[PDB]
Amino acid sequence: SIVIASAARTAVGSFNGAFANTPAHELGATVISAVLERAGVAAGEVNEVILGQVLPAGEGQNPARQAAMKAGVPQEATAWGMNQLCGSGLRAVALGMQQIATGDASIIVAGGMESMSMAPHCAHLRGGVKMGDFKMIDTMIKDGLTDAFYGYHMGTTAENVAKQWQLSRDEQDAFAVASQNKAEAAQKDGRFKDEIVPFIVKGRKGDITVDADEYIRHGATLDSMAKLRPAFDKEGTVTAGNASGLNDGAAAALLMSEAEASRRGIQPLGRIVSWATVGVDPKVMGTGPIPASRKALERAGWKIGDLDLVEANEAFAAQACAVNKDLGWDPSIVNVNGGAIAIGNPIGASGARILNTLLFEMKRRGARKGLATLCIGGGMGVAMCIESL
Amino acid sequence: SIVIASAARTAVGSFNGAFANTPAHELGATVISAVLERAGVAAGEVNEVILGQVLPAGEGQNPARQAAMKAGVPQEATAWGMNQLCGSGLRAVALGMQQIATGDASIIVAGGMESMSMAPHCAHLRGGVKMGDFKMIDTMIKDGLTDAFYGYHMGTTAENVAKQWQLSRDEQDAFAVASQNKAEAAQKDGRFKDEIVPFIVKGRKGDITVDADEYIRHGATLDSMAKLRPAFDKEGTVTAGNASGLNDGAAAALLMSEAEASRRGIQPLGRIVSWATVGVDPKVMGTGPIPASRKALERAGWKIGDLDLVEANEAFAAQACAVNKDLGWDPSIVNVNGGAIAIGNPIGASGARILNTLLFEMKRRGARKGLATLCIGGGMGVAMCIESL
Amino acid sequence: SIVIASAARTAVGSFNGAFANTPAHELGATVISAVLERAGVAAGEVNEVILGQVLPAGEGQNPARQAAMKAGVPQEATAWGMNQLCGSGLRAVALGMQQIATGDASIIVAGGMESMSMAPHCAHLRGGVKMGDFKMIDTMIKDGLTDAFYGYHMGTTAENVAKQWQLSRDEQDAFAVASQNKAEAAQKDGRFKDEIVPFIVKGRKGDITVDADEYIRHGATLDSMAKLRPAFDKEGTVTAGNASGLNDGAAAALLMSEAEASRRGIQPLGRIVSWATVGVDPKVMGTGPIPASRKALERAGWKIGDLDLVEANEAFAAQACAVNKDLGWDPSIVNVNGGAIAIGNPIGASGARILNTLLFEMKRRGARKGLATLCIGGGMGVAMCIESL
Amino acid sequence: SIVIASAARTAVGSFNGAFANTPAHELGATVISAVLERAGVAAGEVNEVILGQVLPAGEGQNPARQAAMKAGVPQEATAWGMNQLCGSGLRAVALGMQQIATGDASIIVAGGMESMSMAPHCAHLRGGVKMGDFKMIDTMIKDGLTDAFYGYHMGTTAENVAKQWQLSRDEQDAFAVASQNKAEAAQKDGRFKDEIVPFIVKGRKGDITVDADEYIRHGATLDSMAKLRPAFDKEGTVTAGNASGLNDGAAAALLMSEAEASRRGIQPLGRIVSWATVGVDPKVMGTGPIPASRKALERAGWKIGDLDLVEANEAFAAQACAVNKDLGWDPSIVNVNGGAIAIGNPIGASGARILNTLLFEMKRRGARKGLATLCIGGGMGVAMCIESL
Ligand SMILES: CC(C)(COP(=O)(O)OP(=O)(O)OC[C@H]1O[C@@H](n2cnc3c(N)ncnc32)[C@H](O)[C@@H]1OP(=O)(O)O)[C@@H](O)C(=O)NCCC(=O)NCCS
Ligand SMILES: CC(C)(COP(=O)(O)OP(=O)(O)OC[C@H]1O[C@@H](n2cnc3c(N)ncnc32)[C@H](O)[C@@H]1OP(=O)(O)O)[C@@H](O)C(=O)NCCC(=O)NCCS
Ligand SMILES: O=C[C@H](O)[C@H](O)[C@H](O)[C@H](O)CO
Ligand SMILES: O=C[C@H](O)[C@H](O)[C@H](O)[C@H](O)CO
Ligand SMILES: O=C[C@H](O)[C@H](O)[C@H](O)[C@H](O)CO
Ligand SMILES: O=C[C@H](O)[C@H](O)[C@H](O)[C@H](O)CO
Ligand code: NA
Repeated sequence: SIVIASAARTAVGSFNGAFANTPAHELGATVISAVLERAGVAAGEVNEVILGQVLPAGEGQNPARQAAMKAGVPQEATAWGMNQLCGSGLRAVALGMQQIATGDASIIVAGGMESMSMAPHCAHLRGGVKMGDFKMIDTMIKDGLTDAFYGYHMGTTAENVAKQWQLSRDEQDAFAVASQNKAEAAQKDGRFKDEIVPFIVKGRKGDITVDADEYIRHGATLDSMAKLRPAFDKEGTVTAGNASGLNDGAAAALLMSEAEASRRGIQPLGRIVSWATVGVDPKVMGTGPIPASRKALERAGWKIGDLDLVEANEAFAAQACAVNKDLGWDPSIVNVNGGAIAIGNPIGASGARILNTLLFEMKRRGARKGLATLCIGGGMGVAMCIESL
Repeated sequence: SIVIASAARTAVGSFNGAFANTPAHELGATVISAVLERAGVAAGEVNEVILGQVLPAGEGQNPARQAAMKAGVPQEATAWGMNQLCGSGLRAVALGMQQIATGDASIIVAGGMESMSMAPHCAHLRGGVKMGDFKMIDTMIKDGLTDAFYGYHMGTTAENVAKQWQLSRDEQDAFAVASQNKAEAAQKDGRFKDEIVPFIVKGRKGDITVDADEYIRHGATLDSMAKLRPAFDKEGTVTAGNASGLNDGAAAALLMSEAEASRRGIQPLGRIVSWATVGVDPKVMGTGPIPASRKALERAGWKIGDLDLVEANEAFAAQACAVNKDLGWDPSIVNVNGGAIAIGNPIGASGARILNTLLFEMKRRGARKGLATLCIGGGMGVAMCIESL
Repeated sequence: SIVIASAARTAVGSFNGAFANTPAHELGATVISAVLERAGVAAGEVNEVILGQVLPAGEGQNPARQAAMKAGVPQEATAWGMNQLCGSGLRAVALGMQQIATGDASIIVAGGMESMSMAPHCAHLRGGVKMGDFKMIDTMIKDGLTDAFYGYHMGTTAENVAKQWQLSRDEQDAFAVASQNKAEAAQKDGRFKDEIVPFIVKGRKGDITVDADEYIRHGATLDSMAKLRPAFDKEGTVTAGNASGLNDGAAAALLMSEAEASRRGIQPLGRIVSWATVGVDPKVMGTGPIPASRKALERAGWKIGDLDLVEANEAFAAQACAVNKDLGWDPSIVNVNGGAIAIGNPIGASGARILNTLLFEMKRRGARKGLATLCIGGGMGVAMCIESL
Repeated sequence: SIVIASAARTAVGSFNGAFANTPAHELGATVISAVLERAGVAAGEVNEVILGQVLPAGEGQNPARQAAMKAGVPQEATAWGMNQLCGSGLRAVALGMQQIATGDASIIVAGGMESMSMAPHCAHLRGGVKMGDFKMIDTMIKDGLTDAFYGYHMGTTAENVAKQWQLSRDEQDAFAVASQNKAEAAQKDGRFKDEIVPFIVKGRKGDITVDADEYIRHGATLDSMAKLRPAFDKEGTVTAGNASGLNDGAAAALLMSEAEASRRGIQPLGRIVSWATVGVDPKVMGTGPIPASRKALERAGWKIGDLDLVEANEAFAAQACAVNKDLGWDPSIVNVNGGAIAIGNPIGASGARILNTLLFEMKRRGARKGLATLCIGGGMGVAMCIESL
C-alpha cells in the first residue's frame, strides 16, 4: 500500500570542502528533481515535501520550501522541515508514508539535507552586553553534536557505550578500517554511481560537477589508524579515525501507494512494511538502534536472521560494534558499501543517505528484505524495514 | 476516533517581556506537564512528544526532547521538533493525530513552543571574513519573518494582500481595535483562565509566576489606532497597530484515541474530524487559510455556515479581513475571545495557541463544530475541524 | 620654559551615562575649542593636537585629527593619538611640551579623550573559525583593564598592593568615602565650574547640556560601602565602592613657550618645570606614582615638602593609600577636591583630567608648587611638576 | 646630536600570509632584540620603547610594553604606542629623538609594528540592538584605510590625486611595474639581507623561519598590470596592481646621542639632522610628503639637489608620481630598491620600514644625505633627513 518509487542523493562532501559554501536547500533541490525524473513523476504532481534538517540557522524561512520551490514543485503544494537529529532523514520518510497511509496525500518527496559547513556561530544579543566577553556559539557543535543534558559531545557517549561494551581501541579501529575499505571498493566499482546524482557547484570562476564521495580515504590501514590520538577522552578510545566526520549532503525518496506506482508503470525500489522509534539513556545513546531495530522487526514480524540487508549508521565505531554485537546479525551484510565513518555523516540527511545505499543495493543484488537504522542524540533510535517487490 | 483529551498553554509573553530569558523548552515542559495532569495521564505513558519550533538556534540538541525530559516523560519515549512556520503549532497536532491513526502510537503530546526573545544573531564564519564589514543576522527575522524568495517581510506580503483586496487603513484599524477590545474583555472576565497554566519564571532574586497574557493593551481607543505610522511601507497601510507582534510561549494538546479516553473516563475537549494544508502565491501568503479551510471543511463534509465557532490566526489586519470576506463565515463567531493582534503571535506555538483558545471557548458556550486556521510564510495555510462530543 | 596657557575638561560621564553614545572625538573637539577660547588663541594658530586615547577601536582614522578638524584647527596643522594607558592624558602634555622645547612647534593642544562606553566588542575572523566557540572580546576590558602578562584585571593588581602594604578593607573604605565627600563638597561649592566646559549632547528630541560630574555620589555612607562584596577576589578587599569607575570624558591644555604667552599677554595657569615616567613590576602597577613622582621631583630640584598641592590619581583606594604612605606627603594637600573614585576614570583622559583639577585649584588657592601623577597598567607611573607664574 | 646606532626590520608578510596569526608585538620584540644585538647594547640599558601601531584592537594592554618586556627590556624602563597612521613608524623615531634631545632619556628603541592580518572585526553592543541585523566592522578598513571626513577609502584619495595631476592609468602602471622589478632585483641581489632580521613563526608542527619579503612579485608583467580592474572607482585608474598592499611587519631603530655612540665605539647608521610633519587637504592626502619633505629640508639647511638617496613611501602609484613630479628630485635616487607597491605597507610599521631600507642602502653605497617621507590619511605628511657620520 505504500512504496518507494525512486531515491537519490548528492555525494557526501567533506567539512568545508566541495560544498563548503553551498546552502542545504540547494543540495536538496537537486535531490528533489532527481527523484522526480527517476520516478518519471512531475513536480506539479507532488503533494508535500518533507525535509529533515538539524542546522537551518540563517538559511531563511523553511528551507524545505526553499528546496521544493527551487526544485520546481509548484506553490500549490506544501513543505516543511523536521528535526529528530541524525534520525531526521529517515524519520522524514516514515512521516511521508503516514501522510499517504492516512489519505492526506498521494505523492510525497521525503528525506533530509544538511550543510554542516554552512552552520553559523551565534549569540543571544537583544539585551546588549554592558561589559565583558561573550560567547559566539558554534551552532553545529551546540545544536548538533552536544548532549543537552550532560553537556558533552556525542563522542563522549560513545566513550560510555564503549566502556560499557568493553570495546577495545583495537576492535574499534578494526571496524573503522573495514568501513573505509568497503566504501573505497564500492566507489571504484561504481556501486555508488546509481544512487549519486551529480551536483553542480555554481561558480563565477568556473563550475564544478561533484559526483563522488570526497570523504572516503583511499588505502586506509590499521597501522596508520592506531597512530591517531584520542579526540574526546584524553585517555579514551575514540578518535577521528574510528568516529564519523562532519559533512554536507542531501538525500530523499519518492513516496506513493503501491497501487499508484502500478498505474504509472513504475517499478518501485521497495515497500515500507514498518518502522519504529525508541528511547534509551542519553549517556549511551549509541545503543538506541537496538530497541529501534528490534521493534521494527516485531512490527514487520521479521526475524533477525530473515533480514538480507542492513544499513546501520556508523556514528562511532564503538557504538556500531555494540549495535551489531548485540543484534547478532550477519556481519557480512552490514554496510556492504561502507558506513558513515567513510562516506560521511551529514547529520540531517544521514537517515535518507544510508536509505539510498540500502535500496540501490537491494536492487542490484536482488535483495528482498532489509533494514535501515540510526542512533540519535539525546538517546533515541529510528528503524525501518523495506520489502522489495 | 482521535480526540484531544486535554490541552494547556502558557500566557503569551510580550517581546523581551515576561519570558525574555526563558528557553522555549522550559516553556514547553510546563505545557506538557499540565496536559498530563489536566487529562489525568502519567508522563511515563507518553509515546512521543511533537513540538513545532521555528527558532531553536543555540538552545542545544532537539529542544523538543529537552521539553519532554524536563516535563517528566522518561527516556523511553521519543520526541522531535518540526517546522511549518506559523502553522507549526497546529500542524504538530495533525501529526500526533496521525501517529495514532496509523496505529503507530497510543498517546501523543503535540503542540508548538517558541522563544522569539531568545532567538540569537548569527553569521557563518567558518571560511573567515578576509576583509570588509559583514552582517550579524537576527535569526528571528531571517529564519522566522522574511520571505526566502523575495526577501521582504511578512509585513509586505500583507501589504500585497491589502491592495489586492483593497483594504483601507481605517478598515484594518477597525479589525485591530475590535480584536483588542475583545481581548480586553475576554481576559478581565477570566475567560482565559482555564486554558492558561501559570509558568514560574525562576529568578535568583525574586521568583515570578506569570498567568496573564501581558501583550493585551487595555482600553484600545480607535483614535490612537489611526495615529501610528506604517511600519513596513513608507506610506503603506500596515502598522504595529494592525499587525501581529513578536511573542514567546508554548501551547499544546494531549492526544489519544476516542476509545482510549473512554477507559480513562476522561471528558474529551473534542474529536478531530479533518485537517489540511495548501499552498498559495508567496507574495500573498496571508491568503493561506482560505484554501486551507475550504479543504478541511470539504473533507469534513461541513458547510461554512455550519461552523459554530472559528479561530483564524491574526497574522495581520489585512490577511484577516481577507480570509473572512472570502470564506464568508459569520464574523461574529470568529475570535470570540480575541486574536493574535492583541493576544500575541508566538510563531511556532501560535497554531496550538489558537487551538487551545478554540477548545476552551467551545466547552464554555457549548459548541459542537468549530475550526482553527493559520496562514504560513512562503505561502501556505493549515486548517483543522474540531468536533466536541 | 613651556607654560600651560589654558586648560579645560568635560564633566566626567558615568558608564553608559550622559555620553553613552558620544564618540570620544566629539568630547575632544569641545575641549580643544574651550582651551582656545580661554586663552584668546584662534584655531588657525594651532600647530599640532596630541590626544592620548586607549580605546579608539571603531571610531575611524586617527580620532585626534577628527577632533582637531571638528574644532576648526586648520588642515595644515597635524594631529596624532598615543597610548600609555591611564598615563596617556598627562604624557600627552609632556610630549606637547617637548615639541615646543625642541623648536618643532609653537602652539600645541594636548591632553586625552576616552569613551569607555563606546568601546566595542571584537573578534579576529580573517583566518576563520573552522569549528568551536569563540569569544567576542570586550576591547575595554581586554585592551584597557587586563594585565597582558598576568592575564588578570587591574583590580587584582590592586589586591596585590593591599596584601603587600597590609591595607585593610576598612582603611580602603574610609579613603573611598573621603574621596566622595570631598568631591561632593567641591562640586556643591562650585569648585569644578572653572575647569569644566559644558558639552552639548545632541538629540532629535532635544539637546542636553552636561556640565556636572555625574559619577559623584551624593551622601555616600560608610555603611553601604562596607556592605559591598569584593569585585576581583572572593577573599579580597577591593570593591566597586573603593575602586575607580568606568567613565567617559576629555581634557586638555594649550601650550606655548613662556615668552610666547608674554607677547600675547596671557596669564598662564602654570609653568611645566619637570616630568618623569618610570616602570615598576606589573603585578603592583599601582605603585608606579612612587618612582615617577620622586624622579620628577628630582628633576625639578624640589623636595616632597616643597609641594603645595598634589593630584595623585585614584585608580584604587589600595594603591592611592600605598602611594600616599610611601611618599609621606601631607594627605590634606592631596586630591583636595576628591579623586577618581568619586569623579571617574576615563582612562585616556584621566591624566589631563587631574591636571585640570590641579591647575584650577592652584589658581584658586594661590598654591605655588603642584604635582600630578598616575599609575599605569603593565607597571609604570608618570608625574609632572607645575609651578605658578 | 642624536644618531641611529642600529636598525632592523622583519621581512614584510603578505596579507594573511607568513604572519597571518602572529600578534604585532611578537614581530616587535624580534626587531627590538635585533637592534640591541646589532648595536652591542644590552636590553637592561634601554630607557623607553616607542612603537607606532594603528591597529592594536584585541591585542591587550599597550602592545608596545608587551614587545619590550618580551625582548627583555627591564620592567623599570617604559613603553608606549602612538598613532599618526602611515606616518607612525617614522614619527616614533622623531619622538624618540626628542626624548634624548630634551635630556629625559639616553637610550630609546623606536619604530612601529603592525599586524593587519590580526586586525579584528568589531561592533558597539553595550546599548543593545533590539531587533534586526547589525554591522561587524572591519577595524583595518574603518580605523586604518577609510577617510574620517569624506567616508571613502585612501584609494579614492589616490584617484583624486590622479585626476588633479593628470596621471594616466598607463603612467601609474609603469611606475608599479618598475617598483616590482627594482624590488625583485634587490631581493635576488641580497640588498634586503642586512636590514632584515629573521622571524621564527612558532608552529606546533614545525617552526618556520621567515627572512624574505614575500609580497614582492617575481616577474611582474605590464600586460597583467594593464589588465587589472580599477579597485575603488569603476571608471578610475587605481588598481590592486598599482596600489600598495595590506601587510604585516615591524621595524625599528636604536637611538642615542652622538656622544654616547662614540663612548660605546658604535659606528652609527646616521645622524638625525631634521624632521617635519605638515597637514594637507584630506581629499589629497597622498600629497603630504610634498610640504613635509620641503619643511624638513629647510630645517636641515639642505636643497632638494643635496640629497643622495630618497625613500618616499609608495602608498599608491598616483600619489608617489605626484610627489616625485612636484619635488623634482632625480627619480633614479628614489626607492632604488623598490617601494611599498612591491614590498608591502604594514601601516604603523611602514615609516620605520622605509627608514631601514634607507639607512642600509646609504651605508652600502656610501650616500652622505638621505630623506625618508610618507603620506598620511586625513591629510598629512612626515619626513626625516639623515646624514652619514
Ligand atoms: C569595580 C568594577 C569592576 C565595578 O563595575 P560593575 O560590574 O559595573 O559593578 P558596579 O559599578 O555596577 O557596582 C555594583 C554595585 O555597587 C554599587 N556601589 C558602587 N559604589 C558604591 C558606594 N560608594 N556606596 C554604595 N554602593 C556603591 C552600585 O550602585 C551597585 O549596585 P547595584 O548592583 O544594585 O546596581 C568597575 O567599575 C571597574 O573595573 N573599576 C576599575 C577600572 C580600572 O581599573 N581602571 C584603570 C585603573 S588601573
Ligand atoms: C587595493 C586593495 C583594495 C586590493 O586588495 P584585495 O581586495 O585583497 O584583492 P587582491 O589584493 O587579491 O588583488 C586582486 C587581483 O589582482 C592581482 N594582482 C595584484 N597585483 C598584480 C600585479 N602587479 N600583476 C598582476 N596581477 C596582480 C591578484 O593576484 C588578484 O587576482 P585574483 O582576485 O583572481 O586572485 C588593497 O590591497 C588595498 O586596500 N590597498 C591599499 C592599502 C592602503 O590604503 N594603505 C595605506 C594608503 S595611505
Ligand atoms: O508563484 C510561484 C510559483 O507558482 C511556483 O514557484 C511554481 O509553480 C514552481 O516553483 C514551479 O515552477
Ligand atoms: O572579572 C574579570 C574581568 O576584568 C572581566 O570582568 C571578565 O573577563 C568579564 O566578565 C568577561 O570578559
Ligand atoms: O509481531 C506480530 C506480527 O507477527 C507482525 O506484526 C506481522 O508480521 C504483521 O501483522 C504482518 O503480517
Ligand atoms: O609569455 C608571456 C608571459 O607568460 C606573461 O606573463 C603574460 O603574457 C602576461 O603576464 C599576461 O598578462
Ligand atoms: Na602625546
